[PDB]
Amino acid sequence: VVNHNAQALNTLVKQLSSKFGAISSVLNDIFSRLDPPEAEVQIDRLITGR
Amino acid sequence: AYTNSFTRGVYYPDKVFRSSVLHSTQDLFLPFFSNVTWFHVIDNPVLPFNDGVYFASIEKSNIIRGWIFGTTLDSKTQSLLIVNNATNVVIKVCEFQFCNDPFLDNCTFEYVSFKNLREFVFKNIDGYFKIYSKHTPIIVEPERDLPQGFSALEPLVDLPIGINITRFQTLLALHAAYYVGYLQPRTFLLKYNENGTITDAVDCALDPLSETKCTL
Amino acid sequence: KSFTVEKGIYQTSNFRVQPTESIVRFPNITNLCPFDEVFNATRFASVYAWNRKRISNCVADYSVLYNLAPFFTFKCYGVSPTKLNDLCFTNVYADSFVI
Amino acid sequence: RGDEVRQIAPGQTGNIADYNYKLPDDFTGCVIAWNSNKLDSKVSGNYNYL
Amino acid sequence: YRLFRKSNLKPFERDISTEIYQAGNKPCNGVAGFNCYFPLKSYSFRPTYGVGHQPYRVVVLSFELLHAPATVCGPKKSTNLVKNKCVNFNFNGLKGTGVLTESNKKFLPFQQFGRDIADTTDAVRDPQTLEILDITPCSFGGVSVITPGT
Ligand SMILES: *[C@@H]1O[C@H](CO)[C@@H](O[C@@H]2O[C@H](CO)[C@@H](O)[C@H](O)[C@H]2NC(C)=O)[C@H](O)[C@H]1NC(C)=O
Ligand SMILES: *[C@@H]1O[C@H](CO)[C@@H](O[C@@H]2O[C@H](CO)[C@@H](O)[C@H](O)[C@H]2NC(C)=O)[C@H](O)[C@H]1NC(C)=O
Ligand SMILES: *[C@@H]1O[C@H](CO)[C@@H](O)[C@H](O)[C@H]1NC(C)=O
Ligand SMILES: *[C@@H]1O[C@H](CO)[C@@H](O)[C@H](O)[C@H]1NC(C)=O
Ligand SMILES: *[C@@H]1O[C@H](CO)[C@@H](O)[C@H](O)[C@H]1NC(C)=O
Repeated sequence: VVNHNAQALNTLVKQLSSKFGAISSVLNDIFSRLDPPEAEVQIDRLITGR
Repeated sequence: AYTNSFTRGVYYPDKVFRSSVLHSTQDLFLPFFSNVTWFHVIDNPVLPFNDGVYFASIEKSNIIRGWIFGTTLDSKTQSLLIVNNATNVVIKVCEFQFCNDPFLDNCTFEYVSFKNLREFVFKNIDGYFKIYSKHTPIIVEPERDLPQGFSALEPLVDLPIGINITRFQTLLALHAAYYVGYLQPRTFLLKYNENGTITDAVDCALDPLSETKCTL
Repeated sequence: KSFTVEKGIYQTSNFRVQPTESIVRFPNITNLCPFDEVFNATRFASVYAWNRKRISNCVADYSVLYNLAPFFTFKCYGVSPTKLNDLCFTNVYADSFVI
Repeated sequence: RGDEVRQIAPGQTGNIADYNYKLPDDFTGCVIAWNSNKLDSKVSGNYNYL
Repeated sequence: YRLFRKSNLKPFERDISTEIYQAGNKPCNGVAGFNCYFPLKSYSFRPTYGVGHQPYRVVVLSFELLHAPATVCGPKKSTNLVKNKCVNFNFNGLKGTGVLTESNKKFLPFQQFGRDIADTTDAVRDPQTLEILDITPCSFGGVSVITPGT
């Protein structure tokens, strides 16, 4: 009872690293490199994946 | 000749910092428990350069002095020469060619600076000639096999040459021993300690037992 | 979503503290950057022996490129060309030829 | 200035888009243009616009 | 302009060899002739030709994207450094918000960044002066209300 839940809380952190097929995992790079007209094609994938 | 590798050849995957964690990655490494060619000094031929080379040397008077890389060797390829006692590396990268029996009695870069072990890894990727190096004294002295233990390597030099390479030869002095090992793509797991150094690595392509460790 | 609240406890939202200042930091290199030597040079090399140049340790300004005549092709892959002035780079390689 | 209609049109930021005439991203409308180089061209250039 | 060669090239490579292309079945043996063509040819350019054949000058750039100590970027000016307060910061194109304080982590001379489990940035090195800093998110929490009957 003390073990399983702890593990079920760790994995949720690790899923924050996957890229979900986007350009980069870090959320600031997309807005610091691309343009507003086209960043919406990318942000959607991350939002859905999380 | 032939001799056991005995768990050597691990280098940093990138220039980032971590601490107290387990990580997994894939790159061109040297598989554990791999037989390695052996030579003695007088027997100094040209050896293949398939996909990167692991080079290691035992000496104390620095007989080994340079390398030559090329395909046809008609005075139209790069070479590397050094003048170093123990810790003073001097590099010239011009295209001078010696005679057909080299020995010791664009130039995009230039630099001037028993109880020894030299280790190097040469890698070629996308027009880049990456060179990783490591120096370490050995308290083992002469025995039958290569020194035991574990360590890590560091990245040193990059060069944007961009030429197809197939064969290489070493440069010796005349008036010590060395080894050659081949690279291979593979996936490992590593442990980053508390103080920021690599202390243990695990394969998951060697034995049935290790696959469980890799997947767990 | 009502005009009446029963006795008890409730949880509404969260709170976060706000910043008060802005900080930027950059290296103090102040050498003019030699883009002149390649763009408006006299004679370019041949395709089969294409020429390349290395650029490092300089302060860039990508707006001056607009001083030229109406271009035929000016495109970029991976970076929007407008904000090029807001990113820092390690090494620059530039290739030139004529087609 | 011809293609500067793109600046008049919703999209990326620029001098004409922001400091001369702007249209929001959610704007509903149309932009039409006729090549006036056949007519507006004059001897030694035209300097009647700023 | 190159015309003939046995097979294509890997990206970022050059070849200026003068070997004769063995087009025919006979072995040329380094002798130019029929079915043994010279690898290179020449173009032509006249001022009265059409735009379809006029010469064009082409330049290609290439980038590296902050994977090492950076050396080239714009003329943005620096500022004095403040710590122990909740501040917005920008280090070499890496933007963030939080609190900066002195730390004691030891790095190898070539290192430049520090990460963690969530791949977020934790420790940076000031390019202006060689010393190490870390980042801590600013304080936040949840709120609740207790009330009797209205
Ligand atoms: C560098 O060039 C050599 C030849 O110039 C390539 O060698 C080829 O090797 C394969 C594998 O045995 C042969 O099937 C080919 O016939 C060889 N080429 C020729 C022209 O005979 C070598 O592959 C090149 N390097 C790389 C990385 O591709
Ligand atoms: C990692 O480095 C730390 C220092 O940053 C080492 O901890 C110190 O060890 C010395 C012994 O050589 C003690 O005298 C100090 O008191 C220790 N520091 C503290 C804060 O207690 C640590 O030993 C190193 N890691 C390993 C495995 O040796
Ligand atoms: C390597 O070469 C030696 C030479 O005798 C041989 O005995 C061995 O089976 C080979 N393979 C491995 C994995 O050691
Ligand atoms: C500029 O940067 C160098 C880089 O180390 C630093 O040593 C120096 O103190 C800085 N300031 C001046 C005025 O040179
Ligand atoms: C190249 O020369 C032209 C000459 O008119 C000049 O306008 C242009 O700015 C120069 N290029 C650079 C990068 O300065």
